[PDB]
Amino acid sequence: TDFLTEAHLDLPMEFESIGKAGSRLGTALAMAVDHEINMVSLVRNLEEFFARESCGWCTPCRDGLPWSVKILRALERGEGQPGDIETLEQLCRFLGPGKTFCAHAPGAVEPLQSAIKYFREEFEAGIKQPFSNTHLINGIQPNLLK
Amino acid sequence: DYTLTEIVTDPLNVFMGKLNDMVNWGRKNSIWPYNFGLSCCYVEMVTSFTAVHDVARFGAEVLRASPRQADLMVVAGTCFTKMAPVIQRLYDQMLEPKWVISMGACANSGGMYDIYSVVQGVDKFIPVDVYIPGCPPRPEAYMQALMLLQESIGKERRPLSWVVGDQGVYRANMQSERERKRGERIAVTNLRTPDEI
Ligand SMILES: CCCCCCCCCCC1=C(C)C(=O)C(OC)=C(OC)C1=O
Ligand code: SF4
Ligand code: SF4
Repeated sequence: TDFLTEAHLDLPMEFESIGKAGSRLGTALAMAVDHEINMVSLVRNLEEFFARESCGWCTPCRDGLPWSVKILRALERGEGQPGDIETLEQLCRFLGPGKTFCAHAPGAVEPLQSAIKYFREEFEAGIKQPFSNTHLINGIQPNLLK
Repeated sequence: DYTLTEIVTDPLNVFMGKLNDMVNWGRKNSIWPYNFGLSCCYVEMVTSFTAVHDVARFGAEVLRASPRQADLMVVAGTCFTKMAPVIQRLYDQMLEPKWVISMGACANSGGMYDIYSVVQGVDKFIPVDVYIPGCPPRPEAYMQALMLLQESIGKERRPLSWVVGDQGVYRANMQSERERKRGERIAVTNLRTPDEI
């Protein structure tokens, strides 16, 4: 289920009330996160669970939850690179209902998109390195894309 | 190891050998190419004829418009089907001794033009003495072919007179340049990287 802030604490625990807030009522067993917990680490643990509990049937969950896991691991260690949060948002919008075979992957990406929506400064603080996908090959001039 | 026109040995008194060596020296040091323009390879040939390369230094700048006065036919260009009888007639109009250099992939084999209107190499209908790969060969490749032809001319046996002696032409079977340069070509390890100038 999606994370909610303290402003949403004055909301009735009904399906339709939490639905319009941008979350799900779910099992109605709420879990509270204090200020001491880094949200990047918490969502990394959540995504590690959701990526190791994939059944491997369908491509977006099976091959996109580990990509988000590795991105969140890089953000945890400060090794994030530009385009990582954009990749997380693309994963969130491309693992929704209908895109994947079952509902495990939308429920996987709901806390990720909620944490990006409400706590983007914690995710932006993990990007410290410039983007580097290629290493220089001697004798070959690279295509310096702008 | 020669070729008589059959694989025979070297036919070469000692005064006749000196006379043959003098004749071969005069023939290889004075080679008159025929002015024949087929395609782009002719442009690189005449580039070799100009001041920045100076093919005149080898005595091979007298470019004749008449096949009678020319000794060397450089087929430098594509051998088109309409141009092939012209090439054969111009080769037939030449006089002994005559030598042929195929310049470029078109004259060697047809090159990239394996097409309905191209004869696949000039060795299909005239005998070639020296082949040059390239499309086009650079001018110094034409110079190197001229030195290859000179080395081939210097070790061939031809009759001194048409009334005395054997009238057959004995052309030497040279070692291939590939086998000769295989020692120095395989030993190459590192070349300059292409990103520099
Ligand atoms: C019967 C008339 C004979 C005229 C003189 C012919 C022999 C000299 C050719 C000179 C020459 C010309 C014109 C020439 O155009 C040329 O460039 C391809 C040369 O090579 C560098 C030449 O050597
Ligand atoms: S979304 Fe569901 S069906 Fe697809 S691989 Fe994940 S657990 Fe399996
Ligand atoms: S070998 Fe290449 S450069 Fe020479 S005549 Fe043919 S197309 Fe032109």
